[PDB]
Formats: sequence, C-alpha cells, structure tokens
Amino acid sequence: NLDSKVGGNYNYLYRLFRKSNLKPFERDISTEIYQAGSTPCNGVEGFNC
Amino acid sequence: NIDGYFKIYSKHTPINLVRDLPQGFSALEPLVDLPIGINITRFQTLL
Ligand SMILES: *[C@@H]1O[C@H](CO)[C@@H](O[C@@H]2O[C@H](CO)[C@@H](O)[C@H](O)[C@H]2NC(C)=O)[C@H](O)[C@H]1NC(C)=O
Repeated sequence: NLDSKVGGNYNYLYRLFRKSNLKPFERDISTEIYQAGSTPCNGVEGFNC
Repeated sequence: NIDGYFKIYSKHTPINLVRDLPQGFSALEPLVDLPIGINITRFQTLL
C-alpha cells in the first residue's frame, strides 16, 4: 500500500553484481561499473558493462 | 575490524626516551567500538 505505484516504483534498488559475498553487517554503497565480460568498461556502461 | 565493527583499544603512559619505544609491558584497555560496517584495506596517519 505504501511502496507500490501504478506506473511502477523504482526508487528501491538492489545490488546485482559483486566480486565476492558480503561479510556480516557489511554495507556497500559503491556504484562501480561491473565488467561481466573480457572487454574493459572504463566507467562506461554497456554490453557486459 | 570484526564483522563490520571497528574496535579501538587505547593506553597512555609517560616516558623518557628518544631512541625507540621503551622496553616494558602494559595493557591496552578498549575505548571505542564503532558500527561502521565499512570495508577497510588501508590507513594513513596525520601529524
Ligand atoms: C574490501 O575491499 C578490498 C579491495 O581493496 C577487497 O579485496 C579485493 O578483492 C578482489 C576480489 O577478486 C581482489 O581481486 C583484490 O586484489 C582485493 N584487493 C585487496 C587490496 O585485497 C575485499 O574483498 C573487500 N572486502 C569486503 C568485505 O568488502
């Protein structure tokens, strides 16, 4: 009733990629681009970035 | 830094020496526990 919107509420986020699992009570707010492939991203989002 | 908690133990004592830390024994009681939850891999002093 509070967090949903007819057009879709996207204000809540979740981390989808990370090089390793979190240790207990760890907090990670980084926004570094994750390179899922062999091509360096250089801070540019895209395929495998 | 254990489970995101930063433990800082401290101790002080007067000394009279100018070469290195004097030989002796003392205990460092805990003074601060901080709920940072922050990754740590480096530090640097400031003087
Ligand atoms: C905290 O951050 C450090 C980065 O400084 C992480 O250590 C890195 O882990 C990756 C995993 O593949 C390695 O490739 C790097 O060489 C590591 N760097 C160093 C300096 O160790 C560490 O895993 C992070 N830990 C937490 C709990 O977030």
